[PDB]
Amino acid sequence: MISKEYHIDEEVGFALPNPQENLPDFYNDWMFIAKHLPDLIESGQLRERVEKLNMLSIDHLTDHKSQRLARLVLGCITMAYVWGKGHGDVRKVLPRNIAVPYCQLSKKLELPPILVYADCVLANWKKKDPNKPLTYENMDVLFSFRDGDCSKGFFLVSLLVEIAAASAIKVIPTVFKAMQMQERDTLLKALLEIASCLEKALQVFHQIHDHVNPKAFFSVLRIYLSGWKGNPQLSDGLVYEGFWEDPKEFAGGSAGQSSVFQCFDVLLGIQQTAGGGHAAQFLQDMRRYMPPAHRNFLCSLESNPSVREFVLSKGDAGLREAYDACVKALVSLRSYHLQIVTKYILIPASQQPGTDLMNFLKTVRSTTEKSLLK
Ligand SMILES: O=C(Nc1ccc(F)cc1)C1(c2ccc(-c3ccc(C4CC4)nc3)cc2)COC1
Repeated sequence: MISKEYHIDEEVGFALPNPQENLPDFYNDWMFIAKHLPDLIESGQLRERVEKLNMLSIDHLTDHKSQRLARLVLGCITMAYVWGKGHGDVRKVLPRNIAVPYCQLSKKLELPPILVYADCVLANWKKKDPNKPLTYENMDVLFSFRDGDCSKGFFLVSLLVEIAAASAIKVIPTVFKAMQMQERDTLLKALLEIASCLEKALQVFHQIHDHVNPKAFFSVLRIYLSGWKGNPQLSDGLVYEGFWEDPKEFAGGSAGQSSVFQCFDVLLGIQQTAGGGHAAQFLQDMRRYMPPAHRNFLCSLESNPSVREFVLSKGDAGLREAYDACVKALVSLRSYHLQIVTKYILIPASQQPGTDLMNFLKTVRSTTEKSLLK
């Protein structure tokens, strides 16, 4: 058993199970905007609309799911407001009527006031048919930015990979129990199962091509996911009017915000967040952009003993082969993510009349390769 305090689902892992679609009536003015962003942005009514909103309390967002749906709604509106039509005409100040509730809600959920992976992937989905299984074809996102933005493809394939890797997450207790009870055969079986789920996760990742378009992604969706930390477009950051007197920098959406993106590297003793390098700094900093229960989960993995030391100590080819099966699977995932960045960011950028992400991932991959045993 993984503790329920870590918010991990048997079926969907780190994803929020059955995310709420609708808010209470008190927040109808937020939902009218968030549900109609494609029209409200393409006609320039979005910015004016947000300015005409009253400042609403967060006291009526009672349960976790409602609070998370609101974080998604406000996060998407914040991005839509800041970036507008997404042609470099930017807002350096977020209006108090939306800033105050978003910042208060954010502090309550222990997340930064900006759209993160946990919002727009982990909570931004529904099933069409509850009886049918979790396939792309039985699924939809709750919110989008623009028509043709491929948010469905981008978020749902991302989500499907998260789900696929969650099959391994439930093996992790088996892994730690087998070490302390010195159960070689159990540990071997666990590591081969983990390798198998990450192999499946990669096959799932292939769907990205079927549902996402390079032009659309680069020109449109990338812009809406962009944040304001070390971004020339908002040099000093964003002003959360009525909450902070001074502007504040926050990072945009990133796969590094996925707890699955990190947790196996941790489990397998791949010291990604050790180094003192930019990649190690980035990964650690993104733990603050994950929900608190999830970042706690990563922390408890780190506190448990080292799987890598355990395998190394034993002089056991079979265990080393199973540990390496897992390492190989992660390498492949990194390699694949790089091909996606190449097709969807590098090449489109070149046609415009990526590099930092490439170098970031090359380092992560290289650190992974160097963790192989044989
Ligand atoms: O960028 C991505 N989604 C993304 C979504 C929302 C954002 F706000 C920002 C980004 C993509 C991606 C998806 C999964 C991984 C991934 C998941 C697990 C692992 C295992 C190895 C640990 N590896 C990779 C990497 C990227 C989708 O296509 C690119």
